[PDB]
Amino acid sequence: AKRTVKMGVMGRYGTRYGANPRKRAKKLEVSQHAKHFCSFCGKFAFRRKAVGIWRCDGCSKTVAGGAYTLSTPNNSTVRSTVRRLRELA
Amino acid sequence: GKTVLSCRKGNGSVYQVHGHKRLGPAKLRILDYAERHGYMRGVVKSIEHEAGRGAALARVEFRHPYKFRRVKELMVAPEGMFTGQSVFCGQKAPLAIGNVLPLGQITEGCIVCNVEAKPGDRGTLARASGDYCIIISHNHETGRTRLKLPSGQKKSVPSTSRAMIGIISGGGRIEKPVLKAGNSFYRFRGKRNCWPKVRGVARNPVEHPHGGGNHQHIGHPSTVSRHSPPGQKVGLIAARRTGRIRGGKAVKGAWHPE
RNA sequence: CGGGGAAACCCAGGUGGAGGCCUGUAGCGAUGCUGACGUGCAAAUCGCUCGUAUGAUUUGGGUAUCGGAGCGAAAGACUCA
RNA sequence: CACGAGUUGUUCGGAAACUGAGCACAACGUUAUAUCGUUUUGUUAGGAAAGUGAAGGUGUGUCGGCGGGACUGGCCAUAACUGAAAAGGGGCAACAGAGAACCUGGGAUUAUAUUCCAAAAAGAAAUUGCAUGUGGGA
RNA sequence: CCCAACUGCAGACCGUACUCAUCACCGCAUCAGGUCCCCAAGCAUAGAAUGCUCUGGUACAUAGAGAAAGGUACACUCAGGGAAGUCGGCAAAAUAGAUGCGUAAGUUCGCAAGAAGCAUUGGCUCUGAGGGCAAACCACAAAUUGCCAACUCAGAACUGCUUACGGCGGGGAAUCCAACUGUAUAAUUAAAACAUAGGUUUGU
RNA sequence: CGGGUAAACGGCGGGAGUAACUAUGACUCUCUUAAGGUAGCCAAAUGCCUCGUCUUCCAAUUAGAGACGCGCAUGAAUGGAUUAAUGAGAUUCCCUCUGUCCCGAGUUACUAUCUAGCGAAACGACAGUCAAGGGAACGGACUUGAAGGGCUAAGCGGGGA
RNA sequence: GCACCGUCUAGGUUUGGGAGUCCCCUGUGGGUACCCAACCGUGCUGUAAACUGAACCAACGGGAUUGCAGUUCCGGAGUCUUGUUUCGAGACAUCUGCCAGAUGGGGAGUUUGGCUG
RNA sequence: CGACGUCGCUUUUUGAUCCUUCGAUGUCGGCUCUUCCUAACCUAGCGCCGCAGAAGACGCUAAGGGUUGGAUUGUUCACC
RNA sequence: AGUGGUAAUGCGAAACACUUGCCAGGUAACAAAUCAAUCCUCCCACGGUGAGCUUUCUUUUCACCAUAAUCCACCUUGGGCCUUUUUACUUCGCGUUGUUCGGAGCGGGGGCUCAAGAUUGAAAAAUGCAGCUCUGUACUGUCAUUUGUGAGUUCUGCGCAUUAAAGCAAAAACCUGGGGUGU
RNA sequence: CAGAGGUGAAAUUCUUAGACCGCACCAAGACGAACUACAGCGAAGGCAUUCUUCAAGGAUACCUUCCUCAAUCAAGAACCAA
RNA sequence: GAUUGAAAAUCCCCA
RNA sequence: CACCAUGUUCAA
Ligand SMILES: NC[C@@H]1O[C@H](O[C@H]2[C@@H](O)[C@H](O[C@@H]3[C@@H](O)[C@H](N)C[C@H](N)[C@H]3O[C@H]3O[C@H](CO)[C@@H](O)[C@H](O)[C@H]3N)O[C@@H]2CO)[C@H](N)[C@@H](O)[C@@H]1O
Ligand SMILES: NC[C@@H]1O[C@H](O[C@H]2[C@@H](O)[C@H](O[C@@H]3[C@@H](O)[C@H](N)C[C@H](N)[C@H]3O[C@H]3O[C@H](CO)[C@@H](O)[C@H](O)[C@H]3N)O[C@@H]2CO)[C@H](N)[C@@H](O)[C@@H]1O
Ligand SMILES: [K+]
Ligand SMILES: [K+]
Ligand SMILES: [K+]
Ligand SMILES: [K+]
Ligand SMILES: [K+]
Ligand SMILES: [K+]
Ligand SMILES: [K+]
Ligand SMILES: [K+]
Ligand SMILES: [K+]
Ligand SMILES: [Mg+2]
Ligand SMILES: [Mg+2]
Ligand SMILES: [Mg+2]
Ligand SMILES: [Mg+2]
Ligand SMILES: [Mg+2]
Ligand SMILES: [Mg+2]
Ligand SMILES: [Mg+2]
Ligand SMILES: [Mg+2]
Ligand SMILES: [Mg+2]
Ligand SMILES: [Mg+2]
Ligand SMILES: [Mg+2]
Ligand SMILES: [Mg+2]
Ligand SMILES: [Mg+2]
Ligand SMILES: [Mg+2]
Ligand SMILES: [Mg+2]
Ligand SMILES: [Mg+2]
Ligand SMILES: [Mg+2]
Ligand SMILES: [Mg+2]
Ligand SMILES: [Mg+2]
Ligand SMILES: [Mg+2]
Ligand SMILES: [Mg+2]
Ligand SMILES: [Mg+2]
Ligand SMILES: [Mg+2]
Ligand SMILES: [Mg+2]
Ligand SMILES: [Mg+2]
Ligand SMILES: [Mg+2]
Ligand SMILES: [Mg+2]
Ligand SMILES: [Mg+2]
Ligand SMILES: [Mg+2]
Ligand SMILES: [Mg+2]
Ligand SMILES: [Mg+2]
Ligand SMILES: [Mg+2]
Ligand SMILES: [Mg+2]
Ligand SMILES: [Mg+2]
Ligand SMILES: [Mg+2]
Ligand SMILES: [Mg+2]
Ligand SMILES: [Mg+2]
Ligand SMILES: [Mg+2]
Ligand SMILES: [Mg+2]
Ligand SMILES: [Mg+2]
Ligand SMILES: [Mg+2]
Ligand SMILES: [Mg+2]
Ligand SMILES: [Mg+2]
Ligand SMILES: [Mg+2]
Ligand SMILES: [Mg+2]
Ligand SMILES: [Mg+2]
Ligand SMILES: [Mg+2]
Ligand SMILES: [Mg+2]
Ligand SMILES: [Mg+2]
Ligand SMILES: [Mg+2]
Ligand SMILES: [Mg+2]
Ligand SMILES: [Mg+2]
Ligand SMILES: [Mg+2]
Ligand SMILES: [Mg+2]
Ligand SMILES: [Mg+2]
Ligand SMILES: [Mg+2]
Ligand SMILES: [Mg+2]
Ligand SMILES: [Mg+2]
Ligand SMILES: [Mg+2]
Ligand SMILES: [Mg+2]
Ligand SMILES: [Mg+2]
Ligand SMILES: [Mg+2]
Ligand SMILES: [Mg+2]
Ligand SMILES: [Mg+2]
Ligand SMILES: [Mg+2]
Ligand SMILES: [Mg+2]
Ligand SMILES: [Mg+2]
Ligand SMILES: [Mg+2]
Ligand SMILES: [Mg+2]
Ligand SMILES: [Mg+2]
Ligand SMILES: [Mg+2]
Ligand SMILES: [Mg+2]
Ligand SMILES: [Mg+2]
Ligand SMILES: [Mg+2]
Ligand SMILES: [Mg+2]
Ligand SMILES: [Mg+2]
Ligand SMILES: [Mg+2]
Ligand SMILES: [Mg+2]
Ligand SMILES: [Mg+2]
Ligand SMILES: [Mg+2]
Ligand SMILES: [Mg+2]
Ligand code: NA
Ligand code: NA
Ligand code: NA
Ligand code: NA
Ligand code: NA
Ligand code: NA
Ligand code: NA
Ligand code: NA
Ligand code: NA
Ligand code: NA
Ligand code: NA
Ligand SMILES: [Zn+2]
Repeated sequence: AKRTVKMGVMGRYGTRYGANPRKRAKKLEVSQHAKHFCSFCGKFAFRRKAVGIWRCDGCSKTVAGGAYTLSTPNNSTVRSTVRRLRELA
Repeated sequence: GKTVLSCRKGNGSVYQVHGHKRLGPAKLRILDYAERHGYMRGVVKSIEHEAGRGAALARVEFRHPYKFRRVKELMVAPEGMFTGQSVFCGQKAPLAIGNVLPLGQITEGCIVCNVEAKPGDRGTLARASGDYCIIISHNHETGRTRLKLPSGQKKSVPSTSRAMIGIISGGGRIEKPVLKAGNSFYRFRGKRNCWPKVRGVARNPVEHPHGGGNHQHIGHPSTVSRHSPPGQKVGLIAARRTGRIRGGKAVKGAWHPE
């Protein structure tokens, strides 16, 4: 059964550090501990192994990206821009 | 009086970099003949974390251009670098994330990192996690390239200076609240001895201009002159303005009309 | 693993063992008795009691920074009573 | 207190012989004066700090093969003429990090012992360095 | 010249006693202070709590005599009242383990909480439950048959208390201050002071 | 000289009149600042007057709490207000509890006490009974009186300024 | 004025010239399809989306002392140097000394009357 | 009882002074404990009254004896 | 001038030999918690020797019952891998106490290998301990001569391995290969 | 080169340190005029430059399929200008 | 009483 | 497009 109503993973902190700082940290903490899709090997097996470092448990690939998520939205924009400029040349 | 803490740190002593467990300086490969004329293709062998740095580092293995051996350079990995990726470095390298090209070969509007301020300096700009430079324009008459630095300032550099395509990995690090003094303790363990911080008003007047008084207060304006001697230059150094900024953040730093 | 629900989702039992989390040894400290002692066991100690005790934790050796200087989570604290 | 005694190692600890936080000889620079500074972010010094040597040519010895103990193509060691290749001087700093070939038994002491024990070594091993002979190859 | 299994000879230097502490070190000393590491038994018990104990160690720390007043104590008790004492509940008393039930305001929903409160606990003789092991393509009650270890929990009948080792929270209603964990005047001040995460500003 | 800047240092008014009982002053006049304290908060760890005034708490409260605000001298990162959890922090009350007290008593170990052995220090002008008087205005010495046989043990804290 | 120093090229495009498909059985193995000139280009054998191979101590060809091995050189691997290691800046300061001024409790030294119910 | 005046006493208030003490005389209050003073609150007697009685005012001799428990305040003091 | 196996990979008496010319990897070299846990410790049954107690009980109480390195030969558990079957996941299966895993190859059959043990001997009874016999010897003959689905125990399984804006030294020395030498 | 701005009229404001005005540019953020309609699309809120794209949606057409699968709705769900 | 249709209003201690 | 605020209570 559900053990917390809203705290979730932040319940390890008890009553400390404030609700809003806990909520803001929680979103990034869930992301950094979650499994992310690997474009190689097509599995949901990317886990962080240091800030900015992600290794896939499936294909053992290591990728540098994102402090708390596998890929940042800025990187996605940059990827499309580089591809578009490469075609333009 | 006694020496202020900010002056004492200049002596080095116990305030120097905690360099043990660091992998070494991160740089582009040497701008040799192969880079200036053709290209050098390497392979990313590992993505590694260094204490005191948010950005991930990439170990890239190259063949030695003149000898039968390998080189194994160490660079700041852009976001998206992966083990086994082929890295192209040189004049003829294609425009792709992770490749190193001369700035004059890169199209305007592209996003770059590990930018050489001087040709051959092996990367000095846009290195911290999540940072990048934007190529504004090229000027072939003078052979210069205009860039937008992460701080917002615009800087012109020679077009032979190299840059890496992409943004520095590990972005968004400062978005998570620390929540604990202990986490800051671990954060600064790998950097240097600069934490925790004692306010100047909490010290005694013998060791700080803001010290003393029967109330905790600075009894003089905290904006100090640019020409103030060390020990007196504390507070807001040469502040053009103070107070809460409203209606737009201006670009900081020195003013360069060029 | 069950129970609801058209859906979104919700409810219940277990497993699991998180925390500058709590009780409490060693350890590291030092609240009160304004207790003992106060030509003392002792130029700061003793007793009961007390803080904390997985962490910004405690500790050995080595090494680095001093004399208008060193060092200081800041008491003008500490730098061989 | 007086007198006389006791501490036994190829393997235990250190050193020979590793790097670490670091130290600072040389070198260079500075200072009226070195009793000052730089000296590991791969690393001294405007900086010629390698005396080490791959393939070869020349003699000795150890060999395999052919032809008629020796004679020539071929192997390996031994001394000498060159000359590939090696960028970044010499050291210190750990008796709790790295490294390290030995174990029990004992009637063997008044005191030392994985340190002493002698031919039934109480004994059983491990590990170095040079040698001989045997055997297998050159 | 290179190897294998032997074999022959030779394996240098320094340290090595003793101590490591309520007597061998420091504190003027054989000073109730301070001082790093390893090995760590039995019973009770949650146990490196605390009490007692085999092995090892020890009776060494001036003693003898011995109910004066007054003292100190890691010693107690006190009828009736119950903070009237006192600046002040200082000191002391009190609470006490485990198990079941039950638990308010407030709240950042995590807590507050062991909130508060109520009940049970011994001994003895039984009962039930929680297992292991071994065995003769369909389906086959090995859905039973033997043997056996180490413990825990629950439920009964009978029979007790003088409420009886040690060890072990008193609780509640509010105000002020600091968010919190921490740090800190070695030798009169531990706090509301410092730090902290968070917020803002400056230089580049 | 001319601009900018307060999450730089900091600062953030006075007098007079006025509503069909009275009072009060939404309102008006006037002097003046760089701006004249806004949101809040309070006899607050900040209020001189002050033990302010009301309510509550008690048989009784210069204390506590809740209100009021003419605030000597509250007030917004010199941060204002609020705040669950936390605290060897400061404060008030209640239940429980008690030798804190009414009001003292009894018991124990170790002392003190006596002995054997051992054996100091502080201190030490000289000394050491009082009353009054004068006196450097508070005598153990002096004046005049009153006491005073000598030597010892355990206590004690009036004096020996 | 003329001549000398003063020399070559990957690749791209178009102008002239000469001159040598075969074995084994549809399939397999081996091999031939060139040279020079002109213009552009400038030192140029590899990549134009990226997921981890290997590359050294010369093969070979010429000139002298059929094929083969020796001793030499020369190519393979262009040549040259009014010289700068390369790049950036550049006769200013990002430089060196001196003179001069402003600022300057960051710091030093010193002072901070007297009479007085 | 006592205006306008006037004459004194006391050292349980403050002040004035600076004689003693700065090679130091421990500085508030309370607790505890003893003693002294009388300008007498109670207690023993006695006058006087706008003293009927009762309850009281004033005065005399007399300090032998007695003179409390609490709330608030560190308080002396104050108040209940 | 190595060699066998479809493969995982095997084979050592000295041509499977030399490699500091050179190159590339590996060892040295680091890491939580949970759960299993080694050597050893403790406690139970089991049987011997001696000792304690025995008015009365106690088939009892206590002590002891030990096997060092170095070697030889070669059932259990856990991991990695190979081959085979893959019609293995259509309103699935394997597995942990535990947060998993699989056409990028799960499960089943048969194998290869690694890490911990177990066992077999050599060492090694000739040692050690206790008891006991006989004859003045620190004499001398001789007898004793293991079970636990119990409780602890960090050796180990154990890492690309912990909270992490913390991601956890280096080198000597050594090992293997790629090339080449042998040719 | 001497004013500009603004208004009912003015002033706050800018300006010989060159404002306003003129030309061609550069930067940045919004917006998509005229065409724009008693016109279109969308469940409502809403939606207007071009090009390239990704899923939809209504209407029409049919001698396709199918066979009552529907209407409206407490609870519940999603969207919703400023 | 003035005015009004009737009223309002208006006028006649130490430490 | 400067600036136009107010009208006591019932009842004709
Ligand atoms: N919104 C801000 C404006 O300023 C006003 O401010 C008002 C008050 O805040 C202020 O008055 C002062 C004030 O200066 C000062 N800081 C505090 C003082 N207590 C106030 O006093 C006022 O407030 C109290 C409380 O009601 C009253 O009892 C008192 O009578 C009144 N004078 O001045 C104004 C008095 O009328 C109002 N806050 C508000 O009506 C107005 O809109
Ligand atoms: N050369 C002497 C050294 O200068 C150093 O300090 C010097 C520097 O900090 C500083 O140099 C600054 C420089 O920072 C800044 N980036 C540029 C500036 N031009 C320099 O200035 C200096 O150099 C120029 C040379 O053109 C001189 O004209 C000038 O006087 C001098 N102050 O000026 C100081 C005086 O030269 C050392 N701190 C000092 O101890 C030592 O004396
Ligand atoms: K500190
Ligand atoms: K007693
Ligand atoms: K809530
Ligand atoms: K502090
Ligand atoms: K104020
Ligand atoms: K706490
Ligand atoms: K006399
Ligand atoms: K000067
Ligand atoms: K100054
Ligand atoms: Mg440093
Ligand atoms: Mg601070
Ligand atoms: Mg201070
Ligand atoms: Mg100062
Ligand atoms: Mg100050
Ligand atoms: Mg402050
Ligand atoms: Mg302040
Ligand atoms: Mg804790
Ligand atoms: Mg605790
Ligand atoms: Mg200590
Ligand atoms: Mg005391
Ligand atoms: Mg005492
Ligand atoms: Mg004493
Ligand atoms: Mg101070
Ligand atoms: Mg002696
Ligand atoms: Mg070092
Ligand atoms: Mg350095
Ligand atoms: Mg150098
Ligand atoms: Mg050394
Ligand atoms: Mg060691
Ligand atoms: Mg050794
Ligand atoms: Mg032994
Ligand atoms: Mg023996
Ligand atoms: Mg000994
Ligand atoms: Mg010894
Ligand atoms: Mg010894
Ligand atoms: Mg010891
Ligand atoms: Mg001692
Ligand atoms: Mg000494
Ligand atoms: Mg038990
Ligand atoms: Mg204990
Ligand atoms: Mg115990
Ligand atoms: Mg002793
Ligand atoms: Mg003693
Ligand atoms: Mg009682
Ligand atoms: Mg009571
Ligand atoms: Mg009380
Ligand atoms: Mg009281
Ligand atoms: Mg009282
Ligand atoms: Mg009081
Ligand atoms: Mg207490
Ligand atoms: Mg509730
Ligand atoms: Mg605090
Ligand atoms: Mg607060
Ligand atoms: Mg804590
Ligand atoms: Mg604390
Ligand atoms: Mg102190
Ligand atoms: Mg303190
Ligand atoms: Mg203290
Ligand atoms: Mg009026
Ligand atoms: Mg105004
Ligand atoms: Mg107030
Ligand atoms: Mg107050
Ligand atoms: Mg009270
Ligand atoms: Mg109040
Ligand atoms: Mg402000
Ligand atoms: Mg303030
Ligand atoms: Mg506290
Ligand atoms: Mg004297
Ligand atoms: Mg006298
Ligand atoms: Mg005297
Ligand atoms: Mg006295
Ligand atoms: Mg140059
Ligand atoms: Mg000064
Ligand atoms: Mg004077
Ligand atoms: Mg009079
Ligand atoms: Mg005087
Ligand atoms: Mg004095
Ligand atoms: Mg004196
Ligand atoms: Mg005295
Ligand atoms: Mg009288
Ligand atoms: Mg009397
Ligand atoms: Mg009397
Ligand atoms: Mg490892
Ligand atoms: Mg290590
Ligand atoms: Mg399947
Ligand atoms: Mg573990
Ligand atoms: Mg348009
Ligand atoms: Mg419907
Ligand atoms: Mg909006
Ligand atoms: Mg009208
Ligand atoms: Na001030
Ligand atoms: Na200790
Ligand atoms: Na110095
Ligand atoms: Na001697
Ligand atoms: Na020996
Ligand atoms: Na007032
Ligand atoms: Na006198
Ligand atoms: Na005086
Ligand atoms: Na009387
Ligand atoms: Na299989
Ligand atoms: Na102009
Ligand atoms: Zn993957």
